[PDB]
Amino acid sequence: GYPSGKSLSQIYEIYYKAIFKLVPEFRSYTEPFARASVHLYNECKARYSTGLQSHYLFSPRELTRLVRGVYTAINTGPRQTLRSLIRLWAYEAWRIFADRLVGVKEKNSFEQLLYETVDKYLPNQDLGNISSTSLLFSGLLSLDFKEVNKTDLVNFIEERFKTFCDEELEVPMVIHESMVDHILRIDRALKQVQGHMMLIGASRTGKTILTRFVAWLNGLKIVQPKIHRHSNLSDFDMILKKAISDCSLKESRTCLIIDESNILETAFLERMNTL
Amino acid sequence: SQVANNMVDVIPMEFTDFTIRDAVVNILIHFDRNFYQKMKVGVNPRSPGYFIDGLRALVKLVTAKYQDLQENQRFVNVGLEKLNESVKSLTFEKERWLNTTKQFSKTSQELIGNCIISSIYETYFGHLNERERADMLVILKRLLGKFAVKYDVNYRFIDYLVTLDEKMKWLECGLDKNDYFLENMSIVMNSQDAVPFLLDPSSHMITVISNYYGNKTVLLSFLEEGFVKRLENAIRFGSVVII
Amino acid sequence: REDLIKLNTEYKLKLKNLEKRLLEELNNSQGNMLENDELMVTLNNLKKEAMNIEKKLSESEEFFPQFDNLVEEYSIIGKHSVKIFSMLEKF
Repeated sequence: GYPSGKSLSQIYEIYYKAIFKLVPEFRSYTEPFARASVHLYNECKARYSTGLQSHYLFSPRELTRLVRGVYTAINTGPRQTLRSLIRLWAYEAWRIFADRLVGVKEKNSFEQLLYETVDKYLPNQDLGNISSTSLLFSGLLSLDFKEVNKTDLVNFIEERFKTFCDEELEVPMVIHESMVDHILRIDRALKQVQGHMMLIGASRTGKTILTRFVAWLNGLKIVQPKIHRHSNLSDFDMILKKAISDCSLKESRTCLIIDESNILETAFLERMNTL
Repeated sequence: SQVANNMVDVIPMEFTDFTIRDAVVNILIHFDRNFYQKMKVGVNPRSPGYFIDGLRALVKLVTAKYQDLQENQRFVNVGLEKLNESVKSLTFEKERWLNTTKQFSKTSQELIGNCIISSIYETYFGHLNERERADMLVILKRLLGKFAVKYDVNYRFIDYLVTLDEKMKWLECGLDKNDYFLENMSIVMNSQDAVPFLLDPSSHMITVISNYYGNKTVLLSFLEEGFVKRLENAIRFGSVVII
Repeated sequence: REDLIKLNTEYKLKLKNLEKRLLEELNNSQGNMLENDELMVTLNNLKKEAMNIEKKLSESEEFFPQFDNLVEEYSIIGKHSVKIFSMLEKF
């Protein structure tokens, strides 16, 4: 089974210990971070259960996700203040535990929880608005992964979307508060070694367009399976095989957008699993 | 609201009672919020779409109506200069025609809120029942009542967007007499920024649209073999297609 | 009921049809004899037509609230008939 909640606290201390070799000025902060991460985990697991939503399923893999998500930000970021690191930690905490959260009652519940945790383990008055909308971290504007300015980001997206609008398919849209937060979310996903993000967007939200965009910013070939009523598994197999052979033997760097419509049978989805 | 605002950024409008742009956007939100709340059942599967297309209908409809209001206002101003040149016994009644000139300001007051209803009919109503449409209309009218936009109290969607020449043309093909079936046909034709989905058990509609486009009418079905190619031929040379 | 909304739109289309007829002849028969007078006796007939609209708008404000008074009784009839059709449909 799972370990302790006190072994988990201890195990991730050693995880933070290793990554705080890169910020030696906060070597004394590894334990309350490890205790906070585990607290956040224990609480998310408790507050958001499979009784509300099926995908509400937490495990120490989240912890490992968070701890590594923290390192990668440090290893490629500006030399860090304590106010930086907790916000750096808080960003990952949001992306790991709360992106999956539906609706708003539960989403606000986590905002309060995150606040409750910092106050209990890392007591500072230097924190700001910890809501995801207010902490925006990016490597689009800086060479180092750093917290960016809301005004600086919106304008950067605006100049790049027109370009993407001109260079690629011509579709005009309104760039808005939700969309900036989401652009960074896809960006982090498409940056990590294994990058798999599934977007749950109703329809016309723009989820398919943003994906094409952020992929273009990251310099990814956007492959979209050309399926139809009279498409066989063999067709999809071919679409997949090529995209695989190009990725290794041509070093292509493709982004495969699969819509729910594209999965025509059981096997199609099984192929996606094996991948 | 962020999205609505940038879509109505273009400003045909003129001062009203109370902001004017701020009011319009707040109505549409409060209508979309009321539409899904009353009509749709099931827990939060569906979200904003009609809203975008409802705004896009309004922009296309206000532009079409304000340019036609200013066109009729120009037709009575050109007749004002021609009667003043002449001045005899009957012509001074014609000059009096400030009742119409006075009437224009009241007509322009309501055109923004009249376009609100027309756009809502085209977008939200297409698939609603006789009673389902009327009842939403009331909720829209009382929303138009809360906000300081003026609407026509004696308003009729048919007469407002259908022209008597077209209304005749439709029936000539063989559209049914009913008000419901008129509104439906108006919804299909009037707005074509989007492909229309016609649902009718009796494929009496598949002939109506065939009579209207005649030779140009090429009929297909998603089930036939040659569908894949026959559509590529239909698209290349401007053929009007029903699937 | 049918002619109320029919002649509302028809007379207004004929008011726009006669305004066009007046402007066509005023520009053609300004150098000719006083023909415009032959359309002005049709414009004298329009004094019934312009005010026919006023006659019909006045009786509309009397007809509409009576139409809405008659919807209620038929609603009472109407609501039972669907429940009956529903039942016969269900067989």
